[PDB]
Formats: sequence, C-alpha cells, structure tokens
Amino acid sequence: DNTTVFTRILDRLLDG
Amino acid sequence: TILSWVSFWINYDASAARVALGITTVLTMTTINTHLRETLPKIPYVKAIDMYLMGCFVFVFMALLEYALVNYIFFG
Amino acid sequence: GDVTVILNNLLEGYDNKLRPDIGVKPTLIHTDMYVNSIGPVNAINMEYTIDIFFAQTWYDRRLKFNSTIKVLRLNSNMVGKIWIPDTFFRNSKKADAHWITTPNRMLRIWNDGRVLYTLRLTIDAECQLQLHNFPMDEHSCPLEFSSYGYPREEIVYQWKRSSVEVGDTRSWRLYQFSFVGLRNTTEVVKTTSGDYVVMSVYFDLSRRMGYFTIQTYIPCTLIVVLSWVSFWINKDAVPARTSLGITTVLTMTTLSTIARKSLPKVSYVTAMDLFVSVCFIFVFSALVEYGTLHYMDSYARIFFPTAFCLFNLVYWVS
Amino acid sequence: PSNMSLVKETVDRLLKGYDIRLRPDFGGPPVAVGMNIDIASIDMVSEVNMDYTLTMYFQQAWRDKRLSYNVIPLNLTLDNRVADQLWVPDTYFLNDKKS
Ligand SMILES: *[C@@H]1O[C@H](CO)[C@@H](O[C@@H]2O[C@H](CO)[C@@H](O[C@@H]3O[C@H](CO[C@H]4O[C@H](CO)[C@@H](O)[C@H](O[C@H]5O[C@H](CO)[C@@H](O)[C@H](O)[C@@H]5O)[C@@H]4O)[C@@H](O)[C@H](O[C@H]4O[C@H](CO)[C@@H](O)[C@H](O)[C@@H]4O[C@H]4O[C@H](CO)[C@@H](O)[C@H](O)[C@@H]4O)[C@@H]3O)[C@H](O)[C@H]2NC(C)=O)[C@H](O)[C@H]1NC(C)=O
Ligand SMILES: *[C@@H]1O[C@H](CO)[C@@H](O[C@@H]2O[C@H](CO)[C@@H](O[C@@H]3O[C@H](CO[C@H]4O[C@H](CO)[C@@H](O)[C@H](O)[C@@H]4O)[C@@H](O)[C@H](O[C@H]4O[C@H](CO)[C@@H](O)[C@H](O)[C@@H]4O)[C@@H]3O)[C@H](O)[C@H]2NC(C)=O)[C@H](O)[C@H]1NC(C)=O
Ligand SMILES: *[C@@H]1O[C@H](CO)[C@@H](O[C@@H]2O[C@H](CO)[C@@H](O[C@@H]3O[C@H](CO)[C@@H](O)[C@H](O)[C@@H]3O)[C@H](O)[C@H]2NC(C)=O)[C@H](O)[C@H]1NC(C)=O
Ligand SMILES: CC(=O)[C@H]1CC[C@H]2[C@@H]3CC[C@H]4C[C@H](O)CC[C@]4(C)[C@H]3CC[C@]12C
Ligand SMILES: Cc1ccc(-c2nc3ccc(C)cn3c2CC(=O)N(C)C)cc1
Ligand SMILES: *[C@@H]1O[C@H](CO)[C@@H](O)[C@H](O)[C@H]1NC(C)=O
Ligand SMILES: CCCCCCCCCCCC
Ligand SMILES: CCCCCCCCCCCC
Ligand SMILES: CCCCCCCC
Ligand SMILES: CCCCCCCC
Ligand SMILES: CCCCCCCC
Ligand SMILES: CCCCCCCC
Ligand SMILES: CCCCCCCC
Ligand SMILES: CCCCCCCC
Repeated sequence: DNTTVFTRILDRLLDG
Repeated sequence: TILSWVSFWINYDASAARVALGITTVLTMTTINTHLRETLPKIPYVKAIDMYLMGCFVFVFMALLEYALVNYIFFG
Repeated sequence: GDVTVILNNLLEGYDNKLRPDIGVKPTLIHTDMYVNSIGPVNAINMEYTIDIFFAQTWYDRRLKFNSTIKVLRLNSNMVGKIWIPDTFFRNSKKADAHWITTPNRMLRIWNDGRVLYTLRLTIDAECQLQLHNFPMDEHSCPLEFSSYGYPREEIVYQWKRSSVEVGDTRSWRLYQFSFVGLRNTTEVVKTTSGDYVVMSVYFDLSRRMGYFTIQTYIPCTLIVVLSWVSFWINKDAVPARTSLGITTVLTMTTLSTIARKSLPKVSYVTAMDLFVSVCFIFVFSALVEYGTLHYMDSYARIFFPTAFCLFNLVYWVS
Repeated sequence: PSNMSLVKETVDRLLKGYDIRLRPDFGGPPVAVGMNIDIASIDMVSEVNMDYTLTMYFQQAWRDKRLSYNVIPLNLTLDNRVADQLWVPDTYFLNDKKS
C-alpha cells in the first residue's frame, strides 16, 4: 500500500 | 655481465677477439633490455628491472672501454 | 492435429519457474555426454576447449500424457517453455551454445514424464595445469557442472549407465597431448549458498614431446655440439675461438628466451628450463675453457660429450 | 501435489501486482543490501592493459516485504529468469572495462 501511491503516479505518467 | 669480464683475462694484443666479445656482450645487453621493455606497456619511467639492466649495461660498456683504454695506452 | 493439442494441454497451467517435485523430493537428473572433440589445450592460458553434446534427462509429472503417440520429439522451440535445470559449468572460463542455423537443442518427452534435453556446447574449461616437468607433463583435466541455485535437497545429479560416449579421437584438435581416458566423480561441495552435488569428468591427457624435440631440444643439442667443436679448432686462433664461443652462448640465450616464451608465466624451474640451463653451463664452460687456455683441450674433447650424454640419460629416464 | 499447487499460488500471488520500477520501501528508509563474494579465479593480471580478470560468485541479499510469504515452511529457489521480474540492486563495478 505504501508503494502503491508511487506506482499510481508512474502509471499516470506513462498513460497516454 | 660475468662473461663480459673474461675479456680481461684475454691477451691485450687480441683486438679482434676482445673487441668482438665486448661488442657482442653490450649489444646483447641492449637486446635484452629492449625485449623486456616491449612486453611491458609504454611506461614513461625507469623500473627496478630497468635500473638493473642499465647498471649491467654500464658495467659491460665499461669493460669494452677498458679494452679501448688499454689499446690506446699501448699503441696510441 | 493430435500433437498440438497435447502440447497445449501440457503447457496449460504450467509454472515454468518451479522445478519438478518442489517441496516434495529432490529432482534426480541423469546426465550423459558425447565428447565430440577436445580442442586445443592452451597450457599458456591454463585452459582447454571441449565440444560436447550434453544430455540431461529427468522426470516431470506435469509433462505426462497418455495417447497413441509414445514420444514428443521437438526442436529448440519448446526448450524455453518448460522447466530446464540451471546446469552451469564451474570451471568454464567461457562457454557458448551453437546457434547456426538454429539453436542446437533437442527435447523429447515420453508418456511417463521423461524429458531428455540435449544441446551442443563449446566449453572453454579451466584446467589447472601443473607443468613442473615440461614437456613431459601429464594432466587430469576436469569438467565440473552443477545446478547454480538449487541445493542438494532440491536438485540431485547422477551418471547414467553409459559413462561418457567419447567420440573418435583421430579428428580431435589435441596435438600436444594424447587422450588416455575418462573418469567420472560425483561429490557434494559445500558453499555459502548451500550444499550442491557436483559431477566432474576428468579427461586424462599425456603430452607428446616430438614437436618440442625438433623445436627446442634438437637446436640446443646442436648448439652444444657447436660449442664442442671449438676445442678442435686451433688454440692459436684467438678470434676464431672467441667468436665461436660468443656466438654459441648468445644464441643459447636467445633460444632460452624463446623456449621460455613458449611456456606461461610461472615461477618455478621446469624440465625444459633444466635442460637449457645445463646447455648454458656447457657453452659458458667451453668459452671459459678457452679463456683459461689462452691465459687441457683433449680432456675437454672427452669430458664435454660424455658429461652431456650422461646428463641426457639421467634427465630423459626421469 | 498439494505443495506444488500451493507454491504456484504463492509465487503467482507474490508476482501479481509487483512494480519492478520501485525499490523496496520506496519513499522510505534505504534498503540494506548485504553483499557476499566467493572468488573462483583471477585469470590474469596484465600490466600491458593495466587490468586483472576476476571470476566470482557475486551474491547479494536484501529484504523486500513485497516478496514475503509464510504459508510454506521452505525457501523457494526459482528460475534465473524470474530475476527479470523482480527488483534487483543496480550494482556496478566502477573499474570494469569488459565484463
Ligand atoms: C547487457 O547487455 C548485453 C548486450 O549488450 C546483454 O547480452 C545479450 O542479452 C540478450 C538477452 O539475454 C541475448 O539475446 C538472446 O540471444 C540468444 C542467442 O544469442 C546468440 O546470438 C547472439 C547474437 O544475436 C550472440 O551475441 C550470443 O552470444 C553471446 O551471448 C552468449 C549468452 O547468450 C554468451 O555465452 C556468448 O559468449 C556471447 O556473449 C549467442 O551466440 C537468443 O536465442 C535469445 O532469444 C531467445 O530467447 C528470447 C527470450 O525472450 C526469446 O524471446 C526468443 O524468441 C528466443 O527464444 C527462442 O530460442 C530459445 C533458445 O533456447 C528457445 O528456448 C525458445 O523457446 C525460443 O525458441 C535472445 O535473443 C544476447 O545474445 C546477448 N548478447 C549480445 C546482444 O551480444 C546482457 O544480457 C545484458 N545484461 C547483462 C547483465 O550483461
Ligand atoms: C532458509 O534460509 C535461511 C537462511 O539462509 C535458513 O535459516 C538458517 O538456518 C540455519 C539452520 O541451522 C541456521 O544455522 C544456525 O542457526 C543458529 C540459530 O542462531 C540464531 O540466533 C542467533 C542469535 O544471535 C543469530 O545470530 C543467528 O543468525 C540465528 O538467527 C546459530 O546459532 C548457528 O550458529 C552456528 O552454528 C554452527 C555450529 O556448528 C556453525 O557451523 C555455524 O557456522 C554458525 O556459526 C547457525 O547459524 C541459520 O542461523 C539460519 N539463518 C537465518 C538467517 O535464519 C533457513 O533454515 C532456510 N529454510 C529452510 C532450509 O527450509
Ligand atoms: C561413471 O559413473 C558411473 C556411475 O557412477 C560408474 O558406473 C558405476 O560403477 C560401479 C562400480 O563399477 C557400479 O557398481 C557395481 O555394479 C555392478 C553391476 O551391477 C555390481 O556387480 C557391483 O557389486 C557394484 O554394485 C555401478 O552399478 C555403476 N553405475 C551404474 C549406473 O551401473 C562408472 O564406472 C563411471 N565411469 C568411469 C569411472 O569411468
Ligand atoms: C684516452 C682514453 O682513455 C680513451 C679510451 C677509450 C675512449 C672513449 C671512447 C668513447 C668516446 C665517445 C665519443 O667519441 C666521446 C669520447 C669517448 C667517450 C672516448 C674518451 C677517451 C677514451 C676513454
Ligand atoms: C549423450 C548424447 C549422445 C548423443 C547425442 C547426439 N544427438 C545428436 C543428434 C544429431 C547429431 C548429428 C549428433 N547427435 C549427437 C552426437 C553424436 O552422437 N555424434 C556426434 C556421433 C547427444 C547426447
Ligand atoms: C491415460 O488413459 C488410459 C486409458 O484411457 C488410462 O488407463 C491411463 O490411466 C491414463 N493416464 C493418465 C490419465 O495419466
Ligand atoms: C634514472 C635512474 C638511472 C638509471 C641508470 C642507473 C645506473 C647506475 C648503476 C651504475 C653502476 C656503475
Ligand atoms: C644419449 C642418448 C639420449 C637419449 C636416451 C633415451 C633413453 C630412453 C629413456 C626412455 C624412458 C625410460
Ligand atoms: C642518472 C645516473 C646515470 C649514471 C651513469 C653512470 C656512468 C655512465
Ligand atoms: C679515462 C680517460 C682519460 C685518461 C686516459 C689515460 C691518460 C691519457
Ligand atoms: C633428443 C635430444 C637429445 C639427443 C641425444 C644427443 C646425445 C649427444
Ligand atoms: C667426432 C669424432 C672425431 C674426432 C676423434 C679423432 C681425433 C683424435
Ligand atoms: C669471470 C668470467 C670467467 C673468467 C675465466 C677466465 C680464465 C681464468
Ligand atoms: C684426443 C681426444 C679425441 C676425442 C675422441 C672423440 C670424443 C667424442
């Protein structure tokens, strides 16, 4: 859960 | 260097002998130095092997110049 | 077809990352080899090349199928789809499989679960040659291999009945040595990651000295005879005697240098080094014999050949 | 066959939802990566190239809470290819010229 935030940040970055 | 000294026991009136012996000895010293240095990299300073080879070269060259000195004292 | 469905069923729900019987029992692997050729033995670099057809078989309950088809004979395509043991060679400086035209791999799957997996390899194995006596050195060059990560409790190796299917030795690139035989061992080595079963093949190689005789020994004996002939030359010929002696000893130094160049950089005197040293003694002694003569000849004319022959007998018999 | 299925489920659960990009404890304290070396050979120390060739079993261990399992009482040694799916330290040797 602690690392999930940065995972979502990276996924949002690479999206589109 | 040891066989360079046998020139000293040879007769003084043997220029063709002592000169040839000293020349062969000094040229072989040069060849050995160059062969050793070729294996090593192009290193710009004297190493311990370099300084020992140079000392022995000075010794054999001194023996050759010793015969030269004897010849110039007798004939010249 | 009837075979494609079998492969699809086999690979369906197949975890490639898990070894067979993980957490149940160690996976027994039977390894066999066909030594196609023992390549050049690089005594200078303490390594030798060997080309092998390395085969390993094991049972995988996941890869079992019942049908009229008895075996699934497949190319390298299916090698990466199923679990293959991580067999590495412990003493290989550099090894590479063959890929031309396609990867040189074979894979056969029986009904019971046998998975015969073979591939062609060119291993530059590391043989720790001990050339204390050269060029008469005899070496038992090993070839170890074990699982890299699976301990003794997870991957066990074993030798099949056929020890090693060594090929015909006529075509081998082994010029220096002669292949005497092969011997296998299986021992449990302990290391930091665990206990690993290691299987080693020792190939016994015996050196041949014919090239070294015509290369080093014969020239040194001939130059020693050149040192000998100085005695028969008249003593009054000072330049002739001195020239012969100096040419002999200096070319002896050059021959010693090249002969040592043939050897690696090791700090111990070898048999060839002993022979060249004795030749040094002989040529230098002849030069000193004329040096003391100018400042006896018949005694040298006998002693030098007899001493050389006696030393030759003593040296060669050893 | 129970152990095989349980291990497959455990490994699949571990690898599922795993981000290789983020290091362990990302946005937190540094991860302690212990290192162990077992030198197997020093092939040649050449002065011409001013270099030495060294062969070793370079081992490193670190704690990753994402890869923690407790259902099975044993240590899972996996295929080497799983290293391509797990975060590993970006260790490098500043001296190496060809490795
Ligand atoms: C640092 O960078 C270097 C490169 O700068 C990386 O090295 C490269 O790594 C890649 C990926 O691991 C290698 O690609 C693989 O090559 C396989 C065959 O390689 C042979 O040919 C190449 C030339 O193309 C040679 O350079 C190789 O020789 C060198 O490598 C070997 C070790 O592999 C050494 O031992 C040698 O001494 C050389 O150093 C080889 O001769 C190729 O088969 C493979 O492709 C298969 O696997 C992939 C996996 O995804 C599949 O997608 C693909 O379809 C193939 O799968 C088929 O074939 C296999 C064969 O068994 C079957 O099992 C499958 O089922 C399927 O049928 C892959 O392409 C590359 O060779 C290598 N070297 C280079 C580029 O020079 C380092 O990895 C990298 N990291 C580190 C830590 O160093
Ligand atoms: C999965 O992998 C882990 C780690 O690799 C294994 O855990 C190791 O199990 C072995 C089995 O015995 C342990 O070995 C011994 O453990 C004893 C317990 O000491 C604990 O407590 C002290 C307290 O300070 C800790 O320092 C220590 O690390 C342990 O946590 C030790 O007392 C032993 O010490 C000496 O034992 C023999 C005696 O002859 C010596 O030869 C040894 O060299 C050593 O000096 C010994 O260490 C080991 O400690 C465990 N390590 C860890 C990290 O847990 C699991 O067993 C493995 N799972 C499997 C195999 O299923
Ligand atoms: C290569 O390795 C294999 C396996 O380690 C060696 O074969 C094994 O040799 C031993 C001793 O010769 C065999 O044990 C003996 O078997 C005979 C016949 O059954 C029996 O009468 C004896 O009492 C003893 O048990 C062993 O069976 C055999 N392995 C197999 C699978 O048959 C082989 O010798 C090695 N090659 C070498 C060293 O060159
Ligand atoms: C009188 C005498 O003893 C003679 C004997 C041998 C002579 C030397 C030979 C090498 C010469 C090289 C160059 O020609 C410079 C002078 C040089 C060093 C000479 C100096 C005088 C010497 C010592
Ligand atoms: C233990 C073992 C035995 C034989 C093989 C093997 N499989 C093949 C397939 C094809 C070709 C050409 C050669 N193969 C060879 C090697 C061989 O038998 N030679 C060279 C006579 C592999 C492992
Ligand atoms: C394969 O089928 C045969 C006959 O249907 C059966 O006897 C055998 O047990 C089967 N093997 C399996 C399911 O592994
Ligand atoms: C720069 C170092 C000098 C190298 C030559 C050394 C020669 C000294 C020995 C002479 C003995 C007579
Ligand atoms: C002078 C003759 C030199 C060669 C002698 C060889 C003797 C045979 C040795 C064979 C090994 C025992
Ligand atoms: C740099 C020291 C040289 C010493 C030369 C000795 C006499 C030729
Ligand atoms: C060493 C060279 C100078 C002295 C030579 C002998 C007297 C002329
Ligand atoms: C093979 C080198 C030695 C040959 C014997 C010579 C004896 C005079
Ligand atoms: C090489 C052998 C011939 C010399 C012997 C005869 C001289 C007395
Ligand atoms: C120091 C080299 C040998 C000298 C011998 C000369 C004759 C007694
Ligand atoms: C006077 C000595 C004669 C030498 C006989 C041959 C020795 C090889």
